[PDB]
Amino acid sequence: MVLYFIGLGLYDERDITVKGLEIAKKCDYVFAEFYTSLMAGTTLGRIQKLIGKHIRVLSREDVELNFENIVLPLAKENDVAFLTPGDPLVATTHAELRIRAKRAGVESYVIHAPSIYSAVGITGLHIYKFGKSATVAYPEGNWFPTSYYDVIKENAERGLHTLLFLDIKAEKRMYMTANEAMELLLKVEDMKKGGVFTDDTLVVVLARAGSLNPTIRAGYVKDLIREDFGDPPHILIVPGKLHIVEAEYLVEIAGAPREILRVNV
Amino acid sequence: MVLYFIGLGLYDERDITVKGLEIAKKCDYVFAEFYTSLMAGTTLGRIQKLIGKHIRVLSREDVELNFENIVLPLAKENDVAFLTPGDPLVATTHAELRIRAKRAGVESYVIHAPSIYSAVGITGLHIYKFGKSATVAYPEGNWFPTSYYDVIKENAERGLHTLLFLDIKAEKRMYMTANEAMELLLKVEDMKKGGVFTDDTLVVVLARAGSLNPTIRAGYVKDLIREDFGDPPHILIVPGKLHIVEAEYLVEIAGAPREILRVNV
Ligand SMILES: Nc1ncnc2c1ncn2[C@@H]1O[C@H](CSCC[C@H](N)C(=O)O)[C@@H](O)[C@H]1O
Repeated sequence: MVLYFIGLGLYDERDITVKGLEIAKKCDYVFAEFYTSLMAGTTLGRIQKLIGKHIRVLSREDVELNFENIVLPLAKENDVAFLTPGDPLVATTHAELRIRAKRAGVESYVIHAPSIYSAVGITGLHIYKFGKSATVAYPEGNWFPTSYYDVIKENAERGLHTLLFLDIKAEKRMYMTANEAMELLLKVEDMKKGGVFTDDTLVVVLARAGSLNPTIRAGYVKDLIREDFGDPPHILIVPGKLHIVEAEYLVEIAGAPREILRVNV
Repeated sequence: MVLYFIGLGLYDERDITVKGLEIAKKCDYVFAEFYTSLMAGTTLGRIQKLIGKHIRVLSREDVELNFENIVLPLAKENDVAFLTPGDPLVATTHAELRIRAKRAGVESYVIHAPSIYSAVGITGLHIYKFGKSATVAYPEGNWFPTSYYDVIKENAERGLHTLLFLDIKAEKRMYMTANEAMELLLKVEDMKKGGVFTDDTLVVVLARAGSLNPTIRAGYVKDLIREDFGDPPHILIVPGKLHIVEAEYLVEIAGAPREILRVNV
């Protein structure tokens, strides 16, 4: 007689918290969605094995349109869990699902898990210096999203870093790479011409955070735009003005050009 | 030859990930630091019991001054773990420790865990709308730091939310409460008169994130400044203009007054 929103973490089934695992193991029914993000290091089977329960996977439509018809009814007389990649309430609209739970008379609890939003700390960039975030969405038809460009501009002007979540089309198995994101940004630049994103812009790419050997790379767009960062998921970051210690880390750990060590105070 | 940076998560001994626990159990030596923050819902003893390894606690000086003399030597010929509250490398000073490892010829890997930086998603506020973050420091003597006030001003005027980490005297285990933080901000306002923080400002308090029963409250300073939010730790957020969905969550889940639907959206 309760609904748990449990995050599964960044990369594989072991990124779930012990708390989340112990609770999931005792739930009567377990649901999950895998369209908000990509866990490149595991499979449904491995997750099912770990929690020792059958997992019913829901599609975006099942959730957004029928969460209260598929999940909530069972949570009224059973302990139910709803699993999601990363943290269930980060860069998703799942928070609203707690309201549906309330109105249906179902108490809900949230169990957090490692999120890419904080995992970016592994790039060596100070977390507090990250400003507003944005998502680079695939253009479709005659529609070419550009809001993310303005976010970079606004943050950069304040000396803040910009985290760019990359698009995902789970049902089509399409995961935007940092390369594709850079290509899109260069096109927006040509259009708006704000000097925000060019071949000389310093960027940082983090691929498969959560794995033991994620790809962490820093350098100029002109040099990284055609580099292989390995399998998805990928995230792209456009740093603002760097502290010397941030630059040192990018050079030593992310292989950035040693010239960035010479910051322009 | 290997050093593992392992996050302990948000609140108690079960907030570590399954991955972190299993790796920690297999390490020859386990170190930990509790100066960047504390784990309020557990004890060193309960953490040791779960990991089944003796844990050597390091002070800020041990790490900042002697990390390469205390931890790295053992990591040269053994598998060593370095536990930290939250997500490793969110704390600004942690990143450079990976450079020390490199310099010492020691491999290092990061095992993530939930961080309050991403856990604030439980407030219903969209993660992408959070801007620069800041820490409210206790004033003392003739020193009255106020940079955090400016951070709120710059975020808010851009329509962004501001995450305020509250001061903590780790060694002394003393936590700044959201109440104390509100009183401080009102004092700074009286001095700067920027119209940034007043009795009419809408704030959100998140207490004991990670716990199954965190306190999540939203309302105007005039009404929350003397409210009891429960045991530490406390986090204070000053949201910017709200999306209606954010507001409805604050009302339905955080007990915010209906007034926010018309005044703060
Ligand atoms: N392990 C990982 N490595 C790199 N990027 C990741 C990632 N996990 C998620 N992302 C990024 O974030 C996007 C999903 S947004 C959903 C995020 C999730 N709730 C969380 O807490 O992490 C992906 O398309 C990708 O750009």
